[PDB]
Amino acid sequence: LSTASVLAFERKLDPSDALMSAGAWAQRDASQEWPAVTVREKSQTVDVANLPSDADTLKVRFTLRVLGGAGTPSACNDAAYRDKLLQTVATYVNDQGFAELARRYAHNLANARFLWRNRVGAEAVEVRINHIRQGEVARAWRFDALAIGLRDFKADAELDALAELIASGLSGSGHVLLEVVAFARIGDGQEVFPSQELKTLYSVRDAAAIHSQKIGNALRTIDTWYPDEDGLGPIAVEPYGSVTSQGKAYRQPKQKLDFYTLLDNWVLRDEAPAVEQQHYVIANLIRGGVFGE
Amino acid sequence: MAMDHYLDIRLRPDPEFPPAQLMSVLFGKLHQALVAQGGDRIGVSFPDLDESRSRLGERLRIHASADDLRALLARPWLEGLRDHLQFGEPAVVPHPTPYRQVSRVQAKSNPERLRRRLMRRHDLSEEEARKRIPDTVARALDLPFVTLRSQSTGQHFRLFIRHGPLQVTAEEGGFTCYGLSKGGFVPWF
Repeated sequence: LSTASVLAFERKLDPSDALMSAGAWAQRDASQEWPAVTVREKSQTVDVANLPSDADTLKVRFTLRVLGGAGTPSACNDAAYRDKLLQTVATYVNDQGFAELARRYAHNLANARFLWRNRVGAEAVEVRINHIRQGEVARAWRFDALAIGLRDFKADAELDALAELIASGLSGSGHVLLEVVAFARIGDGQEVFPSQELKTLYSVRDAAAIHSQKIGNALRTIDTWYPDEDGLGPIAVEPYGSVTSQGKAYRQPKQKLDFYTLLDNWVLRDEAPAVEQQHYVIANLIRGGVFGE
Repeated sequence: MAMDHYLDIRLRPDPEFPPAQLMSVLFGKLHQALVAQGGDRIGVSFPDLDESRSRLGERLRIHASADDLRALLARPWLEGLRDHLQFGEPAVVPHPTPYRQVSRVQAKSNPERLRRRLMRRHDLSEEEARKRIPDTVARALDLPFVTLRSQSTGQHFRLFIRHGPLQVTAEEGGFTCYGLSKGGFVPWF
């Protein structure tokens, strides 16, 4: 009974890139064929574009699905360690469902935390969501991120409905495919924001877009469990995970807020930890990633 | 001064950025009520800065008027920044007190505009620009600045500060006309 060599766990909640296009005020009932954002140049070379002097609502356009199936590691070696991991995951599946994680991901999809700097500037951050199994609409949703807070865990009835439909997509017996269309009212003659390469911007075919790993780390912003000062609320979830723009280490290995102590006591020693630590375990197993040295 | 009630609004926290986003939110709140709301003593200072490197601040100890401190209490234009931003309430203060002032005002600490004027008017040559254009063109020191978003450079920027020396006397006045101080209230006690 020991550790397996290489642990592969693929990225559930697998995102895609975020396109940008510009529309105007009170002209947004037909947000289907708006003109996109082209790459301009002004005078290092700062080739950062702006919105035009007429259109102001930046339609941010991206989608998301759920792979599912976190009960099996994508690479393992052992037989008895795998049987222990399978019966422990089956113990969780018989214990409780995906309601809490779906509501926390709804808290991520309720505010505008996925826009890291594009949130400031906009006036009424409206989140238009359709329902897709084929190329039509089945159910629609409209939000506003100024009536919905940023740090506070609140789950309204509409957020509970959308999180319940996402959880129905999450349980592994039904497929959902929900996109997000946001309106960043940046202005008439103000900056567009794609992602930056290693200025070194990013672009797509006859348009501009934003990377997908930033969305994939923004939507997993759950971590309120770092012991120093939780007046900042949710931050990014990784093993030894924190924010890298401040410069401070969260979820220390000196305490028991690490994923690895939890996994060792939770699989090997049968010293099973509590419910919210299992929520952190299944959160950073549902983000995907490499595991094992 | 016959009143013992002077407060302000500090910076609000959030996880979607570093403190440059909080500085931009404070600049928006200043443009709504303090800096772009007219008046002299409408700014944002902080006594959490060191004199060795020109730090920005780590706490909020404001000192301003009543309308600019009571207009940012229940306004609906602070979504997100109001998820962590808050304050206490007013009360009485002590009878005696000094008049100390420290802030940051808009000074001329850029060698680009004067050099552009000397290029549009003087038309300096190589040795003439090295001799007549003196060695006082690198004009920049460590001052208190945060990531200011604007269409003057590509990414966020910085900024300097400047104030005056005060004492334990009595006086009152205003700050600069951009959302700073020039002898106004700062964090002290």
